[PDB]
This record gives sequence, C-alpha cells and structure tokens, in this order.
Amino acid sequence: EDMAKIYGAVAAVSKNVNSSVTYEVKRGTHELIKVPTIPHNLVLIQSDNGK
Amino acid sequence: HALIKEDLGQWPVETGISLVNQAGVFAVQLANKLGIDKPFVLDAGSNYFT
Repeated sequence: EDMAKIYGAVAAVSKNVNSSVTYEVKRGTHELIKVPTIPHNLVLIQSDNGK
Repeated sequence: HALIKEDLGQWPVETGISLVNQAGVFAVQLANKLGIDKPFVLDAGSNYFT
C-alpha cells in the first residue's frame, strides 16, 4: 500500500512535463473596406446662351 | 485449430513520459491480481485426487 503511494507520487512528477503551446497570430492585420464610387468633384458651368 | 492463451489483462501506456514509472504503478496492481502483495505461504498439497 505504501509502495503504491510512493509510485503514484513519482508518476505525478513525470506527468508534469509540458508538450507545446498554441496561439493565434493576428497582430498587424486590419479589415478592409470597399469603396463603391469614385469621387470626381467636377461641375460643368455653362452660360444661358451657350456661348 | 486450437490455442492456449494467458490473460494477464490490458494496461494502458502513455507515450512521451517514462515507461518505468508507469510500470511501477501497474506492478502493484498486477501483484494484487495474483495475490502476492502481502506475505504468503502456498498450501496446494491437499488439492489432489486418486
């Protein structure tokens, strides 16, 4: 019985080993919007007689 | 066809860690199954017929 306790404690220590890490790489990334129209900013000014 | 199979059970083994440490845990359970953990003396002398 006391041997099972000693053997169990050793197995607990051996099981404390770490395997790996996992993380997401998202820094520096931004979403993109879509502009549907082109701004021209033009107006045609014409006289009444058209000259 | 016939065969003789010895069934000592199934014991899971985990990889990546020391095997000897897992064997020690299973050793006490195996001894419990065979009834040899505690001090014993075998009496099988009367298990016979003529």
